[PDB]
Amino acid sequence: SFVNTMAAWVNMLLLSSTGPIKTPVGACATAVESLDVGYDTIMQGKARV
Amino acid sequence: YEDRIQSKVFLNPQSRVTQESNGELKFPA
Amino acid sequence: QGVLTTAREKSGNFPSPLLDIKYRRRQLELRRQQIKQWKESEYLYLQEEVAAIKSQRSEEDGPFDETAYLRERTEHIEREARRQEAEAQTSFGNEF
Amino acid sequence: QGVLTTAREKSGNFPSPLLDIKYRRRQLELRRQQIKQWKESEYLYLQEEVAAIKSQRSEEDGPFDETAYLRERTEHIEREARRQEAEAQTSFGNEF
Repeated sequence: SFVNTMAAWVNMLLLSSTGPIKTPVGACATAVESLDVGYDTIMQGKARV
Repeated sequence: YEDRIQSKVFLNPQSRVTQESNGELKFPA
Repeated sequence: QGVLTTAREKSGNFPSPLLDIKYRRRQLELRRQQIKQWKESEYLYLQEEVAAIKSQRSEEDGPFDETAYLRERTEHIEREARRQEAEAQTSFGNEF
Repeated sequence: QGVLTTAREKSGNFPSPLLDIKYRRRQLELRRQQIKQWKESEYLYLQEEVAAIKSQRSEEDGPFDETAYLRERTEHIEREARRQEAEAQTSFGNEF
């Protein structure tokens, strides 16, 4: 029931990684906020892909 | 990575996966 | 043990110079000097470009407020200098 | 209308120089030159500091692999230079 369990399963089946994970809840506009979050995270050396 | 290596791989910021003999990407020992 | 990788590091035989605050000290005020000299080199360049567009200005072109144009331009060299400071301050104290 | 503030700007009478790609061009390869000269100035400094710790080394102290120590040190000046490049490239093309 957690928003980030989806995210987790992605990491437990495909890309096994010690990468950052920041999962957002921006209601209707979530998908974009996610782009932001991902964007910023990448522009801070936190991750490249 | 095989389990025994994990701590090392996690800490060597340059450890990277090499192609292997079956075609599988592994961290090398 | 994901969180273990916040201690990921492969140091050679010798520690990075950057861990030494003095090394960063040098390099910092190195760029601080390197910066103060640009600050003037740019002031010069604006002086030239000032009368350099006085000579090209036709009489149907708007009268250039030398006070206006040279104000915004100096203030800018100021900001831009200050900016450049904090930014070298960034790459040597914060995010090195 | 929150999203309206991604268009907030108070420009004076004259546009910021930075909106002109050429201005950034200048300043960029300005620091690129300013950078290449540091790159050497630092090579010099390492040469000195090399034999400068040969003269202070006691015989009970570990033998300093000049090849080792000078390798890591040159490679570093390289990285650090490269870094400094992208970083001025950052403040003039990306995040200005």
